[PDB]
Amino acid sequence: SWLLRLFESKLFDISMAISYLYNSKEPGVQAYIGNRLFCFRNEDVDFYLPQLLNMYIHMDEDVGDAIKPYIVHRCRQSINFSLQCALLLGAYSSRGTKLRKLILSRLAPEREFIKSLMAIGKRLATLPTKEQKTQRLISELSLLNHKLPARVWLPTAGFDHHVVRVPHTQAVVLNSKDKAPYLIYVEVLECENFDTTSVPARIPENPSAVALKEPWQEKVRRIREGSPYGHLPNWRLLSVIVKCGDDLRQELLAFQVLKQLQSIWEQERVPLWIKPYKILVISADSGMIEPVVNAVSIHQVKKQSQLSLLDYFLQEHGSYTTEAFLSAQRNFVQSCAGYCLVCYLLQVKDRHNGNILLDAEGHIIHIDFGFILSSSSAFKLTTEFVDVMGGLDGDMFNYYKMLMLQGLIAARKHMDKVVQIVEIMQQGSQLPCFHGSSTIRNLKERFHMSMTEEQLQLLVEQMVDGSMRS
Amino acid sequence: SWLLRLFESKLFDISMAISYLYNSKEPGVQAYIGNRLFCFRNEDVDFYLPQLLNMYIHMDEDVGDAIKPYIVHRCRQSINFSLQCALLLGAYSSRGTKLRKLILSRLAPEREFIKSLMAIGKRLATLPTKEQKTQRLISELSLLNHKLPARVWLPTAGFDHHVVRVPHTQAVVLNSKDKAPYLIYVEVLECENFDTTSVPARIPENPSAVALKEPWQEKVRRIREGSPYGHLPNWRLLSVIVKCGDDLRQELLAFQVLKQLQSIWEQERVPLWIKPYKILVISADSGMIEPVVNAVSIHQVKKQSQLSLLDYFLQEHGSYTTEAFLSAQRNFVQSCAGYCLVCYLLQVKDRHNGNILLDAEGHIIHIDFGFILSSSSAFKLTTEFVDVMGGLDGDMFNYYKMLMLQGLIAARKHMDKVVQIVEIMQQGSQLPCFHGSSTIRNLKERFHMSMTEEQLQLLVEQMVDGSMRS
Amino acid sequence: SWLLRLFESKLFDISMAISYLYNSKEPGVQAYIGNRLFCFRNEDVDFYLPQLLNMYIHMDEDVGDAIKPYIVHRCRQSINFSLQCALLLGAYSSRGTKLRKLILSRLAPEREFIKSLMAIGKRLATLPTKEQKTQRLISELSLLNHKLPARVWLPTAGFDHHVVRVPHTQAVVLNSKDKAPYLIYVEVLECENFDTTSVPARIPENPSAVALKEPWQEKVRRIREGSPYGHLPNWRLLSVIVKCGDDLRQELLAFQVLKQLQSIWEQERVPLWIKPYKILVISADSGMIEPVVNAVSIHQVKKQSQLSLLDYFLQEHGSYTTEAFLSAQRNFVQSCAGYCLVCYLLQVKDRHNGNILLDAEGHIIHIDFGFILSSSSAFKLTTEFVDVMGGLDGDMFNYYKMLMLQGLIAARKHMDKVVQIVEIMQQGSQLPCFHGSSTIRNLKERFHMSMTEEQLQLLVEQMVDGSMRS
Amino acid sequence: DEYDYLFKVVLIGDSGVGKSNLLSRFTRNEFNLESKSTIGVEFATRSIQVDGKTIKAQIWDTAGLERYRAITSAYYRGAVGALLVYDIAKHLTYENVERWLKELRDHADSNIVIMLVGNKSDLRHLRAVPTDEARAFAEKNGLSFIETSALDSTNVEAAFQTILTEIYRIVSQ
Amino acid sequence: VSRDELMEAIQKQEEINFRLQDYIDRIIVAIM
Amino acid sequence: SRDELMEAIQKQEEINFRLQDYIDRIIVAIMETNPSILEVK
Amino acid sequence: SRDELMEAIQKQEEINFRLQDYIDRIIVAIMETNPSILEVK
Amino acid sequence: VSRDELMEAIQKQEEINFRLQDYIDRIIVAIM
Ligand SMILES: Nc1nc2c(ncn2[C@@H]2O[C@H](COP(=O)(O)OP(=O)(O)OP(O)(O)=S)[C@@H](O)[C@H]2O)c(=O)[nH]1
Ligand SMILES: CC(=O)/N=c1/[nH]c(C)c(-c2ccc(Cl)c(S(=O)(=O)NCCO)c2)s1
Ligand SMILES: CC(=O)/N=c1/[nH]c(C)c(-c2ccc(Cl)c(S(=O)(=O)NCCO)c2)s1
Ligand SMILES: CC(=O)/N=c1/[nH]c(C)c(-c2ccc(Cl)c(S(=O)(=O)NCCO)c2)s1
Repeated sequence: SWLLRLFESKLFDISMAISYLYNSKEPGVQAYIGNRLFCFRNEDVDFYLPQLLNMYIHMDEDVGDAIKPYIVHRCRQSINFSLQCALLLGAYSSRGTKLRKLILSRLAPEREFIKSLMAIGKRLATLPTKEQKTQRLISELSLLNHKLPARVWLPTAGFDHHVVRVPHTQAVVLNSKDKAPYLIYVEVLECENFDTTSVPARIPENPSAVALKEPWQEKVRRIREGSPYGHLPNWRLLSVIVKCGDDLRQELLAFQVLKQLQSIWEQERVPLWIKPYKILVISADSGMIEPVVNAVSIHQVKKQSQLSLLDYFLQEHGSYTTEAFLSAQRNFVQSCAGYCLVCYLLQVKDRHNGNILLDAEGHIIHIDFGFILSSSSAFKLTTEFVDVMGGLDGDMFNYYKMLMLQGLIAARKHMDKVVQIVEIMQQGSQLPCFHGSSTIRNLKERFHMSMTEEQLQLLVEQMVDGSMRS
Repeated sequence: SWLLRLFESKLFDISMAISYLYNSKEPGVQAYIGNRLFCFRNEDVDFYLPQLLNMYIHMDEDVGDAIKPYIVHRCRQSINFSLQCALLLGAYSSRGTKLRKLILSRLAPEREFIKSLMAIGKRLATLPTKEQKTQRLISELSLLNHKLPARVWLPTAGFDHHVVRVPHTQAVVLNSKDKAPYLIYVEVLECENFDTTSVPARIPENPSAVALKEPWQEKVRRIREGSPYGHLPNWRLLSVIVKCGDDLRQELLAFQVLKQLQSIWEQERVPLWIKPYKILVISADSGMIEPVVNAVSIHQVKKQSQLSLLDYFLQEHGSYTTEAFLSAQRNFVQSCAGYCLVCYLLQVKDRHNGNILLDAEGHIIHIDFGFILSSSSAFKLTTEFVDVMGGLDGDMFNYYKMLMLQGLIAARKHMDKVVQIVEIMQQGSQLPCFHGSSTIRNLKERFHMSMTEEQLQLLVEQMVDGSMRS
Repeated sequence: SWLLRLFESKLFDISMAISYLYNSKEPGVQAYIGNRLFCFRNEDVDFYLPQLLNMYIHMDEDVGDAIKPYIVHRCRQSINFSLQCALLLGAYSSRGTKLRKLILSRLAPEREFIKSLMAIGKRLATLPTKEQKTQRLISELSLLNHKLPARVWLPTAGFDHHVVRVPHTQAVVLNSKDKAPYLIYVEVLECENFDTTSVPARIPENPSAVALKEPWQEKVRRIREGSPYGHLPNWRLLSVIVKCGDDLRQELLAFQVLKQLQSIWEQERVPLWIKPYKILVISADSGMIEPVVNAVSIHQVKKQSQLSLLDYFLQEHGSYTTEAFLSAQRNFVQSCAGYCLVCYLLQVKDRHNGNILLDAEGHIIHIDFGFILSSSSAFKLTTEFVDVMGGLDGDMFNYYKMLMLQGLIAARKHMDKVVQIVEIMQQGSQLPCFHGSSTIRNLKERFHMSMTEEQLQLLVEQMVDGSMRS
Repeated sequence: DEYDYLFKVVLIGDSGVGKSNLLSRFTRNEFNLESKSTIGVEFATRSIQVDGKTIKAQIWDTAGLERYRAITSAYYRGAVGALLVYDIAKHLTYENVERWLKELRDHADSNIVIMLVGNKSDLRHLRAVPTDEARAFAEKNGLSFIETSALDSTNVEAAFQTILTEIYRIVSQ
Repeated sequence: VSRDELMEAIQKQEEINFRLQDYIDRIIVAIM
Repeated sequence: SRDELMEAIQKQEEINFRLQDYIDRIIVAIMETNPSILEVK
Repeated sequence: SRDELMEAIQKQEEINFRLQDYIDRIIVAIMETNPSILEVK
Repeated sequence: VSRDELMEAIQKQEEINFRLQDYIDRIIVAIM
């Protein structure tokens, strides 16, 4: 009864549940945990839905059958939940098929809303320039307002809601590529519960149309004021990037890892900073991303400003003796240390200033997580970055190294939670990041679990000095 | 194209087909042979139905799926065929289930006819004596005539037919055991084709009832003359033992082996004699046997006669200077040599005079094939048998040894055909005869494929001398 | 005690011994047989020395250690035996080494005699033409007479002997190739036992020197008459081809197979004809071959005669109504059927008239057994061959097919003995003929053990008709 | 000697349908039941005449296995023709032809000649795709259609000869 | 699973390895 | 010992999968430079 | 060599299966004579 | 099946063998 003692203790959290579900080959354990899933908070389990569903698909029938009833139970009480299940099941098989059809057995408004959004993006392939694309996008988006409001929502939203309106004039396409992604803004009315309310009534509509580079809150103002629905307290504005021809499953995996490391760093008390950005997988081909607002690429910050990074900091925040600057510097240093650790641990490659965003407060944010782990340049610390930190002898730079060590010390103590996420996703995966046989082995080595702190200090120094050589 | 050359040659027979089906792991081969089954004569394939169906059940899906369409094709053109499939599928699984139900998707008359026969046998368990049992059997059988004639038949029959009448007064139970088998006689009207004809009309009926020990043809006379239908040229009489609580799968396997050795001995030109008796498996628990008529156990021949075996020969055929005797002696010698070989090759155990029948012409017939191969006394040549042969210096006895050698020489040349039968049946078998790990290896060694004839002569001598020691 | 019964019976022959030695994993069996080797005739065991030694090298220590003492025992009573052991052990490893050195722990005269012969052959590489080579060979061979007679012999000889003299003027080199083989004739004095006799005395020596195309017995006359030692009754003449840079292990394997098939065909009573030619492996690089005398290649028979094969037969034997011709035709037919079978069973490739010899009596002999079995054209029956047979409607041609069938029927009955030879040699072999994974499986299929005679007749027809298409 | 044209053609389909044997049949008139998985890509060539012009065909046997589908798509580049093959006796293989055509409207010229091929016509009794249903689907999607047996050699030459001919008069102007 | 199925799994894996090695050696010889 | 047997088997397939990838990377380079090399004669 | 490794493994499980049967045959005899022996205390 | 599944099948068979040997030794000690 020593094992059952554990499972009945407070120790028992969704993580432990999933670990034993994954590792125990005892069918009685599997079934016991399958039953205890019901006992957890929805929010906590939600985070691991991809794992559960991956296991269902690629593992023993025993394992699948233990998980199913809980999933069915969730699916019955939330169509949002049903949707994500259906989307994920489909995406993670190219066993799955029979259940997807059973969940989809209603959701047509949403599925057709998404199909249309997908369809739009695919058409833009014939227009070779950004500007031409944006024009067709803007025109074609306007047609979708003709079907709103309806029983439709954005799964990437923090809350329950109904979508009412698309400010098409504000939408923009991001590059000149063959299957270019495009960004849109969407208007919604908040709910307390979606499943039991409304579908609110259409308001037929009638400057707010003009689009230019401005902060997020100034853009909310402009769109709100022009909007039929903008007066309501119920009203909120969302944003998504739509990727019609790009796989997002790596991107989803990265999200979970970032989110876990974030919680790890909050729980221990290391003030590193990172930004997980929400992912919605729609097919093996397609999905969406919630972008960070008030942020633009380092590369284009230097092409529109024509300045050095520091000079831009100084222009946009003030002299280094001002609060605004010292706070931004700190956010820079804390976001850099964070993302260094992530890049090292995940072996993030293809790192350049097109893939690094800078936000309004001075945090950086890395973004293109193609090329990670086993997949076949690395994280770099250019002297332009070191300059913003105040230089090699700077206090804040010493502190950057201090943070790196601290955050590594923290990670090591919660290693299992991180590895779990990746190890379960690898299961029936054909993804480039798992091309190796030793993906997980290499990942564990990178935690250096044998080391003393003094040893880690040295590793941090090596890492930093490595980041500067080029 | 050298393999395909073979398969398109005349060489290609059902055996070779099955061999390659069993051994090749190439799906293209499996499929090619699956297609070529259609090309063979029904009769030839029929003989191997248990193998095919065993493979279907216990082998790769690939293998099953190659066989199925042919089986379906046969099942559609003969309900007899369908029946045996359904019966065997059920018996060889305790995959199979889904197809059985699809074949059974009509046959109710036959299935209920058999269920009732089975049910009868199970009731006799409460009656502790032969005579009491026979009385209940006779009464209970009479009730079945109330359902005849119908769409019902005896699969053990050489021909197509309809069952019309059961001469219940003639039926008898065989022993005092808990799940005793019982013998019945059945009246039928021959068909040219069952599937497309009749169900003939009832004839309500009206000495023929009395039962005593008499030859088969004298018993046909008596029953025929008493029967409503007996006048017809269309009319024939059959017989089956019904085993309600005994497994017959070993018995079925033995049958095939006997039948193969018989053909081998006909094809080479060795005049050994044996009698395969037909088997119908109905469940893992139950089945039927076609008995040899004008034959009774050696043991009871000695208890009702009170004579020595030879003395019985002399009484029943004549003095050893008569034809009838010399012919019977020859049948004795030829049937003994045959059955010795079978007992040795199959390692037949539990050999006593309760398990050996003697027929009207002087052939012996061994019968209880529980305890064969790996299953955990052997074939014996008592001096009473040697006496009937005319003694150790007899010509006919020398000839007995001559036959044994000749029949062994023959067997060796066709070894593959024999081994094939057993080896395929072993597949997902839980039967006592396959308890070992080296059943097939031991079987092959017993052919002594390395030996020269002179070596086999010596082995025969050892064998014989072994059979006399006790 | 049933197994031990077998081993103590007359059945027990070297073959069976080796089979069980190879197959049983029971150490008590291995040891029992290791002991019983001593019990066999030397001659019978000799034939399998390569197998034993291969097993010793590549198998379980258990197996090696069971064999060793017998080998040691033989090695002590015959230096010839020791030699072959030492040579084979070395050749079959590129475990072995420790024992080779222990056997070589005397034999220097022979080893140096062979080293010199080898050394000679290697020097000829620098002379680009046959004639130049032959001239250097003849000169360099003369020097070796300066070291004769000695404790030296030709292991390829049918008997015990001492080598006395080399008629160097008669030696010839066979081709213009880089590592050309060369043929020599050698003079010897027969012994009753080598190990305990002589080394006879030198006779210093003094037309017999001239070399031309003549029969073997006319060449023995010429050399004998010129020889110091030629007067003696003790005197005999041998011949060997010396291959300094060619591997002979395939060639040795082929020899055994041929020799076995020959005995098989003698034992059954099929008058097929073939000629195994003796092989001596000296290293993995080098060895010797006993050539067939009074025989020359088909190809050169047609280039020196300028005739058709038949026309040559008619010139050299007489009209087809003469005895000499009818006898030669028969030898042709019997040697063809033989070699066809061998080519098919061994999958002999690279078949052309440079690889087929014709002897003085009309037998053909195939020779270059590179490219056999799994190794990556086949045996051909040209109409020129069919003509010599008297044509498609000829009696002798029908009889050729009759022989093929008969010899195949015979082979099938002794299959194990053939397969054993090959299967054991494959063990730690890196030879091109074992490149496949299914060498032995393919070999077994080629015996067609399932077939009836009528089936084999058809296979023979297919084979023949295949041999004619080209 | 000299050809007037060199046509690059690819063979695609589910693994096991008979691509390598269609090719071995067509180029050296050989077939085999025992089969050796096509790893990545295999190359074979043969010349024919259509309308008086010697055309050399270059055939690329791509492999149906997914393991290799990242590097096969590299070869879709500028191929003038694609033989899309399915097994007549295995229905699933007909079902996947839809994903196999999308595979061309992502990694290959959007103006390529396609023939649908039902292989293994010799397996009459195991047929899982009726000739009529397939030919219906064929021209509903603007594809040419034929049934072959690499094994007995039915239609193999014809199949190639059709698609090469079809190609030879798309190219002009 | 049965020993027959285990043996069959191992034989199939070996056949593939040996095939693949030969496929590779045939590519390498061409490059040579 | 089974742990050692399992480790031997895992190691053998890791090597095989690596070697197949090593090979495909070589083959793609030939395919993009001199595909004539790859002709089946 | 992998064939020799496979043969070693097949031999080890043959022995184990034999030994289990040897044991079950002993156990059945106890079960039919003196099952008290088999008490869980 | 994957090598991980094969390894897991073999580990499971050994665990049973080792258990069964101990079950037996516990019976034998009682008889002793
Ligand atoms: N009956 C029949 N069998 C065929 C035919 N074509 C191929 N096969 C068989 O199908 C099997 C697989 O064929 P194969 O040549 O591997 O096709 P493939 O598409 O190249 O398979 P892969 O290379 O992607 S592994 C082989 O056993 C082959 O003999 C046909 O027309 N008729
Ligand atoms: C202004 C702005 O860039 N907002 C964004 N916020 C986020 C999370 C953005 C983002 C994040 C990840 C990715 Cl993968 C993309 S992307 O549109 O698909 N860029 C591809 C190569 O850049 C965009 S973009
Ligand atoms: C008169 C007579 O005995 N006819 C028979 N013919 C045959 C084949 C008989 C037979 C054959 C096999 C078996 Cl297994 C049986 S049996 O009824 O089941 N006997 C069990 C132990 O004898 C009976 S009995
Ligand atoms: C006159 C004559 O040719 N006598 C010979 N007898 C024999 C057995 C010869 C022979 C047999 C086999 C081989 Cl392998 C050779 S050989 O010298 O090595 N020829 C190589 C290609 O022919 C020669 S040659």
